[PDB]
Amino acid sequence: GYTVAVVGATGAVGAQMIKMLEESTLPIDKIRYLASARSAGKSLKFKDQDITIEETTETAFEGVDIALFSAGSSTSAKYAPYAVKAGVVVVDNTSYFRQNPDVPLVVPEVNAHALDAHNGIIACPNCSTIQMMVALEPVRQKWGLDRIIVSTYQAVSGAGMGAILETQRELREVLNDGVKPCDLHAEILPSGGDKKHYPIAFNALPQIDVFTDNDYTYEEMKMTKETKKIMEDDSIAVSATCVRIPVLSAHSESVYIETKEVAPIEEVKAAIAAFPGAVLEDDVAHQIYPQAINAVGSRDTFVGRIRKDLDAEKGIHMWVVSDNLLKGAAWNSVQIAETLHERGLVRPTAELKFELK
Amino acid sequence: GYTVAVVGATGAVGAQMIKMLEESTLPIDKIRYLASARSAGKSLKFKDQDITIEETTETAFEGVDIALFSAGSSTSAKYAPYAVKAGVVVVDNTSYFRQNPDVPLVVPEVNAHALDAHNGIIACPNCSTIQMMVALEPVRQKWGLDRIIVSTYQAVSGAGMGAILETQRELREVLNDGVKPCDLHAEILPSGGDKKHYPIAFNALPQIDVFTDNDYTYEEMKMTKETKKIMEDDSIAVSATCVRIPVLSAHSESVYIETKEVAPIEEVKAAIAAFPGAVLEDDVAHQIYPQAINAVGSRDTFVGRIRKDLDAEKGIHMWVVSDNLLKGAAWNSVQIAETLHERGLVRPTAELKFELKLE
Ligand SMILES: NC(=O)c1ccc[n+]([C@@H]2O[C@H](COP(=O)([O-])OP(=O)(O)OC[C@H]3O[C@@H](n4cnc5c(N)ncnc54)[C@H](OP(=O)(O)O)[C@@H]3O)[C@@H](O)[C@H]2O)c1
Ligand SMILES: NC(=O)c1ccc[n+]([C@@H]2O[C@H](COP(=O)([O-])OP(=O)(O)OC[C@H]3O[C@@H](n4cnc5c(N)ncnc54)[C@H](OP(=O)(O)O)[C@@H]3O)[C@@H](O)[C@H]2O)c1
Ligand SMILES: O=C(O)CCCc1cccc(C(=O)O)c1C(=O)O
Ligand SMILES: O=C(O)CCCc1cccc(C(=O)O)c1C(=O)O
Ligand code: NA
Ligand code: NA
Repeated sequence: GYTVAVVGATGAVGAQMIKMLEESTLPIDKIRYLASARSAGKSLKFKDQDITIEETTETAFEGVDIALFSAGSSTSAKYAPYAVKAGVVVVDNTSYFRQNPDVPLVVPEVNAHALDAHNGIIACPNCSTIQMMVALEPVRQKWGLDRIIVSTYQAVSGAGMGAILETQRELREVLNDGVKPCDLHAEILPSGGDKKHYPIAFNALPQIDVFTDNDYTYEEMKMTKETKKIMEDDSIAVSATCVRIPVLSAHSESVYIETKEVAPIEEVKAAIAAFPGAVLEDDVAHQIYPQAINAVGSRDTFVGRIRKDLDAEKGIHMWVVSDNLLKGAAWNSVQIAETLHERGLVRPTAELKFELK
Repeated sequence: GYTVAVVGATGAVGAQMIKMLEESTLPIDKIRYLASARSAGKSLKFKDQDITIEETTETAFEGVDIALFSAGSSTSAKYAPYAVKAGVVVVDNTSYFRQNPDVPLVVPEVNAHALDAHNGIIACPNCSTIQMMVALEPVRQKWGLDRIIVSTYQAVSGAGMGAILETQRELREVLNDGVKPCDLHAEILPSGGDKKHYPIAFNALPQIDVFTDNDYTYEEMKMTKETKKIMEDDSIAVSATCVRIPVLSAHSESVYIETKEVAPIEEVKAAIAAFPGAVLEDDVAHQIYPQAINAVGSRDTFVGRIRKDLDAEKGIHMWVVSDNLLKGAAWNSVQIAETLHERGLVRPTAELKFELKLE
């Protein structure tokens, strides 16, 4: 069996990493929980076992077979390369290594083949991107993809435990104390690292992550660049608008595509239904469509509102929802680890391709 | 001055119609508040005056110059024609008359010209459509519009007072009592008239109004059909996805357009800023963009996140926000009434062009 380390075990994603590992088939002989110095020494459960949280350091990965990193880009940048040096296979939830050509960027249902040539780090994509890939890959396979326009409806847990608590506090101030939403004080959303913070309570914030030089945010650009890498097609046109709404868990997306060939809607629905990881929830006669509150806790990605554009021959609209902490993060990561296991890819990497920092 | 009736004075739009009329320049000599049998006999303020609410009837409109209808499509269907027969000019907030070729469908900044040939009923468009037209008309004027793709983020007050109360109740049960969102009981949303109801708390519901036979909802098709009528151009391709989110007031929209000619983004920003009713809130260096919570209470429509598409030469994305009860409803209606006054258009229509529904 394996020694598995969870780096960032105490955070929003870390908690779901724990749950997904507890529910995994992976043969785990030893579990280790790693975090920052301030969590080191506390106890956290794995099933019935009490695990003592350890501080994350350059020398903490000896004996580890698989390390699941969800502690922030800076933590991955600093320590993942030392984990690889120590013989670990790293599955990284952060954005840091995603565009490195030596790093596979994987959604197992779409591009598991990219795992075979790994150099010790496999990157989990952005949550918003992952669910969109699960919905669209079965369409791309049969009729191609020319372009995507997506507008997202993103849950606050994507921004971490602090953002969840900020959202809850803000809502209670409005509902219980009668504070006007525009008068609330915020410290985290829309982006912890950016200069100004705004209320999310009763709001829709069109900013996720920080702005890039082209006036799209880094979240929007991740959707663009990660799609192209995952689907191995730089020709796919992708533009995104990423919006935070007052939902704690599960991202929803209004997705428009144009296919390369006309894709009859009944066949599109069937192709999505048949695709592993995708569940068709589409029966408008009974008001059946994907819903954030229904997706919470499920590893599947739910797709509905599927319909032809009113004018564009090859245009199709749909609604895609998944739990952003599960398929969008912890489940995608555990599924990668399970796929590595299946393929006999859990083993030390001989060549070090990642500079030690 | 005028005798003005507000039909549906007691609901979510009605409260804002009252506020907008209190703050209006319209010379009002008399106010009457009309609603259903349920509210008849109750009292409601106009400024410092107590106004007794009346049941809406066939015979309620004698002496009325202007009637603002916001009581539901059936109520407009039943009583607006009798108002017109009585000599009233009706401003109707409902969908009922919007696609009637005898009825102007007006956003005053865009197509006030359509008011001149009115036949006693002027229709206010759907709230989601109105704010989109305010944002896009200045772009259309300079560079044309070939298509629109819109995904909306709609506040619950668009579904009425009941939906507001339902949303607050649900949120309190979750936040204060620890109820799981999927265990919530809903009675109204997504659509009061439809068969099944779902929680909105911590949810996003991709259904506004009921489904039509092409699998778009009526809300989505309204954005399509109303845009084409308001802009007087059937060739504009419009497809919409309309979604309810946990916001009480102000609708937000992610709007994609393709223009006919390449529209430089800095010029687009300037054209929108310069257009009456539109305010540019677009300074990403200081994280300035429209926000529902800032839009509440303002008659203006706020536009930002303006940027070219990453691939389509003539593609532009933006973010549009307005208070759905103000520019989306009560303010657009009062602004129509003020525009009718400016143009000498508040007077009886001699020829009745609308079916009377009460034999
Ligand atoms: N805000 C604080 O002052 C504070 C205090 C204690 C803990 N934290 C951690 O950070 C989060 C605070 O809210 P959040 O929204 O930021 O959490 P979050 O994004 O949901 O989770 C961040 C996770 O990354 C870990 N992490 C952060 N820096 C690290 C480092 N240098 N080395 C190894 N692991 C690291 C955290 O462990 P740690 O828990 O050890 O940080 C935590 O498990 C907590 O979940 C908690 O995990 C923060
Ligand atoms: N332009 C837009 O986008 C827009 C936006 C929102 C609403 N609207 C229109 O306005 C309507 C009402 O919206 P709301 O949000 O104010 O709804 P609401 O909060 O539910 O209020 C409904 C109003 O309609 C009145 N009413 C109901 N049945 C009636 C009847 N048989 N006769 C006379 N009055 C009656 C109610 O009176 P009681 O209190 O006596 O029941 C109340 O004043 C909607 O159905 C829609 O057509 C348009
Ligand atoms: O808004 C959301 O739904 C969450 C986005 C996830 C996220 C949050 C902070 C930092 C990073 C990052 O590693 O850059 C990432 C990421 O791209 O995975
Ligand atoms: O819910 C929203 O945010 C927008 C829908 C407003 C609305 C609600 C019920 C009935 C009608 C209607 O008159 O059909 C209308 C309308 O189109 O004005
Ligand atoms: Na302006
Ligand atoms: Na005049």
